[PDB]
Amino acid sequence: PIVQNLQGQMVHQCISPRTLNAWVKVVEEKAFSPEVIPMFSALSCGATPQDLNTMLNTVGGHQAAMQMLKETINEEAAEWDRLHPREPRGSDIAGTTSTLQEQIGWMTHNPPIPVGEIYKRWIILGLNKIVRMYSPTSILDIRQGPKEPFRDYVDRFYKTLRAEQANAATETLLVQNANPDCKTILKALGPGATLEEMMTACQ
Amino acid sequence: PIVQNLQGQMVHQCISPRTLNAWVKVVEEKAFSPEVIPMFSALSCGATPQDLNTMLNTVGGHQAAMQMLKETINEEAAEWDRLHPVREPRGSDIAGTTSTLQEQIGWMTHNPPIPVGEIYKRWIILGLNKIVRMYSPTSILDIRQGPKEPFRDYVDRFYKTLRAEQANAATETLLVQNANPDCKTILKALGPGATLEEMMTACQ
Amino acid sequence: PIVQNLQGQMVHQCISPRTLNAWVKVVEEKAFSPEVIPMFSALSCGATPQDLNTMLNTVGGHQAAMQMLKETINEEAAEWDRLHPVMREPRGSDIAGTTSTLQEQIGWMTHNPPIPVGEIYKRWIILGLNKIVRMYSPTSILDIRQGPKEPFRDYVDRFYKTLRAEQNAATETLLVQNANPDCKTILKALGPGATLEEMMTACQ
Amino acid sequence: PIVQNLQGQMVHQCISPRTLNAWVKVVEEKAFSPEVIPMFSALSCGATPQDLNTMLNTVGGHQAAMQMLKETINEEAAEWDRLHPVHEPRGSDIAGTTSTLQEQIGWMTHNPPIPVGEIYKRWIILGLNKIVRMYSPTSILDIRQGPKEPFRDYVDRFYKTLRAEQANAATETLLVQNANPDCKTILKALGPGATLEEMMTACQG
Amino acid sequence: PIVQNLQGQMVHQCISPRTLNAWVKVVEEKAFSPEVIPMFSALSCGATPQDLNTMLNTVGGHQAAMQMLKETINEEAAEWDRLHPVHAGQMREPRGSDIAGTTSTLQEQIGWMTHNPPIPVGEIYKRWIILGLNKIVRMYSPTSILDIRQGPKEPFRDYVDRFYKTLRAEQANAATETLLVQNANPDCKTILKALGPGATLEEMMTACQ
Amino acid sequence: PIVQNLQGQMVHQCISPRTLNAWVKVVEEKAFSPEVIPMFSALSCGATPQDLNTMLNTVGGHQAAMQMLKETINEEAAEWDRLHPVHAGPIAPGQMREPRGSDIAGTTSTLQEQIGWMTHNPPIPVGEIYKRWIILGLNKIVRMYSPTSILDIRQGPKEPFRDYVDRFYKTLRAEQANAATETLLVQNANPDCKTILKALGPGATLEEMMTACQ
Ligand SMILES: NC(=O)c1cc(-c2cccnc2[C@H](Cc2cc(F)cc(F)c2)NC(=O)Cn2nc(C(F)(F)F)c3c2C(F)(F)[C@@H]2C[C@H]32)ccc1F
Ligand SMILES: NC(=O)c1cc(-c2cccnc2[C@H](Cc2cc(F)cc(F)c2)NC(=O)Cn2nc(C(F)(F)F)c3c2C(F)(F)[C@@H]2C[C@H]32)ccc1F
Ligand SMILES: NC(=O)c1cc(-c2cccnc2[C@H](Cc2cc(F)cc(F)c2)NC(=O)Cn2nc(C(F)(F)F)c3c2C(F)(F)[C@@H]2C[C@H]32)ccc1F
Ligand SMILES: NC(=O)c1cc(-c2cccnc2[C@H](Cc2cc(F)cc(F)c2)NC(=O)Cn2nc(C(F)(F)F)c3c2C(F)(F)[C@@H]2C[C@H]32)ccc1F
Ligand SMILES: NC(=O)c1cc(-c2cccnc2[C@H](Cc2cc(F)cc(F)c2)NC(=O)Cn2nc(C(F)(F)F)c3c2C(F)(F)[C@@H]2C[C@H]32)ccc1F
Ligand SMILES: NC(=O)c1cc(-c2cccnc2[C@H](Cc2cc(F)cc(F)c2)NC(=O)Cn2nc(C(F)(F)F)c3c2C(F)(F)[C@@H]2C[C@H]32)ccc1F
Repeated sequence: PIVQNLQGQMVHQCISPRTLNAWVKVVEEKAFSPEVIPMFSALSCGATPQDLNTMLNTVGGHQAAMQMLKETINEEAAEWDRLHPREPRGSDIAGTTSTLQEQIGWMTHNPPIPVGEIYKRWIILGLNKIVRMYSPTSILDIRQGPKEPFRDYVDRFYKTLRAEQANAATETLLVQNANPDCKTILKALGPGATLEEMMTACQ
Repeated sequence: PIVQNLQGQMVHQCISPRTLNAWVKVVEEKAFSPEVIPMFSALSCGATPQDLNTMLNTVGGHQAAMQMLKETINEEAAEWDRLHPVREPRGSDIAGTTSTLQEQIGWMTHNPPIPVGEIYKRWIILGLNKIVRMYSPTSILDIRQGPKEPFRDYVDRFYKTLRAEQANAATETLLVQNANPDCKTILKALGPGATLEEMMTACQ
Repeated sequence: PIVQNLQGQMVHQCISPRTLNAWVKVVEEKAFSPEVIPMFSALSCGATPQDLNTMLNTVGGHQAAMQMLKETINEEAAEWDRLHPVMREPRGSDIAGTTSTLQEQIGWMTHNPPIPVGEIYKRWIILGLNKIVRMYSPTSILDIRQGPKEPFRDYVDRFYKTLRAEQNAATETLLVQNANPDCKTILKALGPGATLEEMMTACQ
Repeated sequence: PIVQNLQGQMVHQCISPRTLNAWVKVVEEKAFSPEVIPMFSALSCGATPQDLNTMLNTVGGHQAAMQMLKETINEEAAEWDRLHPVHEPRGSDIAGTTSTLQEQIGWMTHNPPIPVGEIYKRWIILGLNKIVRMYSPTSILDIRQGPKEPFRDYVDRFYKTLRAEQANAATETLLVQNANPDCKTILKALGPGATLEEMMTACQG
Repeated sequence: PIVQNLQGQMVHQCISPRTLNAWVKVVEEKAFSPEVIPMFSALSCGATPQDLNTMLNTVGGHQAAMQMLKETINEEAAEWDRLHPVHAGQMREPRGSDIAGTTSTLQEQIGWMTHNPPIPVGEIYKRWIILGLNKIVRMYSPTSILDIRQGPKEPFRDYVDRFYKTLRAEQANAATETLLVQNANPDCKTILKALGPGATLEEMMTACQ
Repeated sequence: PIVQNLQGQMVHQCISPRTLNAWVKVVEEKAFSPEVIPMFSALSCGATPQDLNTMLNTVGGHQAAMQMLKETINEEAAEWDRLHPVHAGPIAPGQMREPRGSDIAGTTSTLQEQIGWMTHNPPIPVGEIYKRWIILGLNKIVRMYSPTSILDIRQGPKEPFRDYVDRFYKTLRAEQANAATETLLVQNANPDCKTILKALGPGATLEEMMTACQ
């Protein structure tokens, strides 16, 4: 990673072992749950492309999703080569034809060229694709059970939505696919009600 | 976040991995108990508005409450935009939706300082309080002492429940009104205007 | 807290997650055993009043003891308003943290002459916590007596443990008085005025 | 390791206990999976040859793999002596058998820097690549999708095995071949020059 | 504790939350096992007497041993008040109650330690605490070095493990060597005598295996 | 131990709690496997003779092994006295005194004396010299705790060649604490894998021998 010294000078700090193990464990547990994308963005704060490639390589398993991310990176890197015809190229930003010297030289410059933050965008885009492919249920099938507390139903509704679109139609659909015991109370509250009101009434 | 450099300067650091994992595991265990409101504000020390979003996004599950927090933030930002007509920040800039980290750091380091990180944290704590209310099913009214329960355990449930609902003398009269008659009479034995130390020591 | 800057100064730092989690685990384990008091002191080293309120809000359960601590604080604070009448001078609610900003709290702690509103607030909290240690220990030193075969070490351990919550030569008289008659005679064979080492070595 | 002081001056520091324990627990758990190479390279950032030997020694078990690594180290060291004769370090110096920590630090901090830490790590990673191919239970040519295996679960085993062999366009040509006849037909139907995204979307059933 | 500033000045710091829980968990486990002394001296590295009191007050249970430690402190402090009588631009002569932290402030404790003629009121107090802790290790010792005999099947290594384990809690010598050979089970004891004198523990554990 | 200050100065630091607990857990679990030796040297990186004794003392159990290390230290110490006799006469001004074996072992030396020796220029690394003696004794302890010998490591009926070479070099790792190890490795292979190794030929890499039997 690249952090600033006590002398206010951007230097290349080594990737911390706590961040390495944290990222591997996140994938081992959450396994592409929507919160893995923010956890990757935060654990890769100011990371050179070499560091991003190291974090992705330590991912144990899920190799199918990794090739899909690799293809997404390849597509985005080529698009960078078109919109921007020394200048960094898509291969330099992805860490394939760039040295750590070149990556640091691009990041610690005035004006800077954040080859690490650009690469993190490409990674987050492909990772967002992986969360949609991994979403087991569609929002059209999230329907409140007979004895399911309304909080638990909304817990599944907005998680499924956070993975699919990784909209007032969600408001109509949430009531439309709700238990009748609660659906009557939801119509009682009337249109345009705070989610706090809906869940307070169906308690 | 924006911390204190050795030279007294306000420099921007990365969010700690330990602080990330701590916040995630706190929701996994305490699960919107009242004890999460101080834990969030303590792990969000000097946080930029962007750093606050990152923390709330790493929350695993409970995605119902998180939408409730979104709507709370959207309501508080509209009151900010109303009470500040038309570079001073607006509510979208405070919540980090239409602001960059450069802009957020700018407002936080200016003299005079506009603490957009602390103003956003204020709204978040509001929505988090409304969440703790909801995760408290039993109202303060239904907390009554069973005759086979000590008075210490009854006041425990009374003030733990009120802790969520509050986010007063009538609350103390409800503490006496909802006691088992074995100790309730001993509460009227002490009379009004007494310390909880005496109110618990006597019935013990 | 307010730690010493490595430039020889005094700068405000954020409350460590390790410090918070250590305090939460102490209450979840020892649960107001007397050893909880010195652990709170060490974990609140140079803490601002705001940092102290955060350590108390994170306490899981025991809310009956917490409201008691609030009343103790509201007592010690009204006391400061009395015998201290009148950067602005700190009042009782300023030291407690209910009407003082973190900047004002830092101002008093880093002033010269320094107004230690952090250590003052810590004294008020420690007193009420001592009331909790005494209340959570209904067993008195008078009822502590040695059983038939209970080793002398097992009886002395319970003796000074109960005495530690209640907080002296009267403890030495009560220690021998409440021993079982088999060892009590051996202690008299040692003679009056004996060390605890000798009193336990004899009754081995 | 040779870190950078907060005053900018590169300085030597002791190996972190967490860095050591992490490396041991990596081999205790992943045990020479393909992801063991990048974890070693990350935890050995800026390490000295002495520090590299300490990491490889704390490995409990897998001694056959470790001796195989040792022989790979000697082979690469014999080449370094021929291609780069010391009129200057030699192979044993970079390996850490005839050099001191002061000599290593001197090479790693010099106007003309001889990075014996990264050179030794290069040889170690090569031998560690051999261990991953050896511990690889199956070849990429023996991975075939079952009639009841979802196309995703088969692609997972495919690229997991491929990361072991390859320490490549022919990998995509083999993926379609070793599939169940149902999804295999749909893949040829999607047309060559497709994305794994589309190849999996078309076989969700 | 009194640590070194990055500049190089002796400055005071808070007791580490990690060092605190380290000491409490050592008592909860080893429970005055012989290795409790070294852990205390290490965790109290450069600690003020106030910090030394904090460590000794956070121990869970064992309150009887604590009063015995307090008595051992009072004895060593009174002897300090004897060997160094208080005489009435430097620091005042510390009395034993100051070294223990009963009648001294943190500023005074730091003043003695951070002074050109250093008065280490932390290391002297730590010597008193170590002396009283060694007493507690003897009391918690269940068996004596004279009652440690090799069981008929018990291997020699297992016997020598218990021998020096108990001796480490007692002493806190060639007669211990003879006591080791002589308390062994008879077959091995004859082998030890068959080795003769001038035997390293490596040799007498190698032959009797 | 002795660390390197931000201002570029060899200063003294307190032994780390995490470093201590890690060393205790290593002995509690691995318990004198040959990988405990490098873990000790790394955890005792630049440690004073005082810190070295603090680590060895906190070892719970194995007190018989610890006494064997103690006696091995005394042997190396008297040897240090033989080749480095302490000379009489008052210590030259500005120079450190001459250390003896008990000084290096920490029995008759203060922390400031150890610090002055290590941070001097020329530096006398009493910590590293003591560590050498400690490692030499720990090496004997690994040889004693070695269950079997390298000459008795013999491959089972269907035991794969890899599982046999693991036990082979593991045991040799304790004994050493050579081309004859090649003959000793081939000789003990079960008759199945034994023939395949002989068919390969001499001067064959371990990768070749293992890939062959497979
Ligand atoms: N265009 C490219 O080639 C390319 C190259 C790298 C690059 C460079 C240096 C070092 N590391 C890498 C990447 C980083 C990475 C990326 C990603 F999107 C997902 C990941 F997990 C890891 N990692 C590998 O290349 C390892 N790897 N190897 C294989 C193989 F098929 F060969 F077995 C497979 C991977 C796998 F993980 F990427 C996919 C399972 C399939 C960066 C971006 C690029 F665009
Ligand atoms: N007005 C807005 O939109 C809005 C946008 C952000 C913003 C910007 C950039 C990056 N992150 C965010 C937020 C941060 C956040 C806030 C919060 F209060 C609770 C949280 F947990 C997380 N996070 C998401 O927007 C993700 N998200 N997405 C969905 C959806 F339903 F769409 F799937 C759901 C979330 C969910 F987590 F917030 C709630 C489950 C429902 C800030 C404040 C705003 F006002
Ligand atoms: N006079 C006051 O109010 C008062 C306010 C604070 C203050 C200010 C800012 C932030 N935090 C606080 C306190 C800190 C605290 C103190 C204490 F002694 C024990 C504790 F545990 C926590 N904590 C709360 O205010 C939360 N709180 N809320 C309720 C309620 F009844 F409302 F539900 C209950 C608490 C509860 F925990 F303190 C008691 C269960 C009852 C300081 C001192 C004061 F004098
Ligand atoms: N030219 C050499 O010999 C040589 C020497 C070292 C060297 C120097 C100082 C300190 N450490 C070492 C190595 C480091 C190491 C390397 C490696 F590739 C795998 C590892 F795990 C460890 N470690 C040992 O030598 C210990 N060791 N000992 C034996 C024995 F057979 F003797 F028991 C066995 C080992 C074993 F681990 F290497 C193999 C099981 C067989 C460096 C590179 C060289 F080229
Ligand atoms: N001569 C003294 O007075 C004296 C005073 C302290 C002192 C000062 C400030 C703060 N703390 C202390 C001591 C520190 C301590 C010492 C020790 F050796 C063992 C320990 F564990 C703790 N500890 C207490 O004061 C608490 N304490 N209280 C009682 C009581 F019986 F009164 F309830 C009991 C203790 C108990 F733990 F020490 C013994 C069980 C009995 C230092 C040394 C002195 F010489
Ligand atoms: N020549 C010496 O005496 C001698 C003294 C120390 C010394 C000095 C100060 C502080 N610590 C020590 C040593 C350090 C140590 C060494 C070692 F090799 C193994 C270890 F684990 C620990 N440790 C003890 O003295 C504790 N100790 N005590 C006994 C007893 F027998 F008395 F019970 C036993 C030990 C035991 F652990 F060393 C052996 C079980 C037997 C240094 C080197 C020397 F040469």
